[PDB]
Amino acid sequence: GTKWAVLVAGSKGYGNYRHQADVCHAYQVLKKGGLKDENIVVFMYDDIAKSEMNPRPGIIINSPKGEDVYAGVPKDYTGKNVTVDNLSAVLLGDRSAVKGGSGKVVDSKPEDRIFLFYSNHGGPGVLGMPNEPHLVAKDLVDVLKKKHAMGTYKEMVIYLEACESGSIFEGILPEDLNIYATTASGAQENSYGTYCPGTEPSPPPEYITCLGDLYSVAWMEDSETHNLKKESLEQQFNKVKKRTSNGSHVMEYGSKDIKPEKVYLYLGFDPATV
Repeated sequence: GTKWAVLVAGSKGYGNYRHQADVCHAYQVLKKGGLKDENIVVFMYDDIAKSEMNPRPGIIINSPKGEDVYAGVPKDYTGKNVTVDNLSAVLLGDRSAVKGGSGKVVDSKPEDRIFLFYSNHGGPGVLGMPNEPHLVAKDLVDVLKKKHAMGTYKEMVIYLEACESGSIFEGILPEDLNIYATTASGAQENSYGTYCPGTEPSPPPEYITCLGDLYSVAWMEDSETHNLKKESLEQQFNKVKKRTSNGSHVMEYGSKDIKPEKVYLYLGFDPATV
């Protein structure tokens, strides 16, 4: 089977640098794991690398002495094309329903695995998008229920960075869709930036905004430094939960039978981590 990923930054503006830095970094992790560009669909408003406010033009970093994570990232859905309608079409593998953007979609097969990562603002039962309208959790779950009805994936893992992010799935994500999801925070709780001015470890002084989000960099920095053939989703969740409590409470939803699976089945494996 093929590994697919959909990476979504739900916000825009330089003050939200971190959500797009998280998504660019996630792309780098998946590329090191051997996922192909044709199978990684990126949604990012794309106003950060060339931002009038960026002190390192053309570069995005997601930790204080990190490498540039912007170089190489596909521009599938950027600017006004970062929409709920396009995200739905993409997840459902329906290029005819896409309006604007590259036309890349998750035209996946029953044997394929899918990883979804979202980073931005959240509210009760709702996720931000940088264009109107926002993404209502019930509508996202309805897209996932439809994808399941279509039969076009084997298992799916969703990592979700937002305030009140548990509220995206609590009470509404069924446990029998072969979808396991974790979230940065509880249903009525805030989630946090990391690498922020004024709290060590802090970013370089040219940055007046956080470089990343704690739950997001927790899984990414863990993934790029461990052999993912040997680490399970359960071990990753435990490590991410521990790092994020610092904090907020990382929650899990859906098919908990997926937890003992090795992470490389979703994120790939980097030979350098042996």
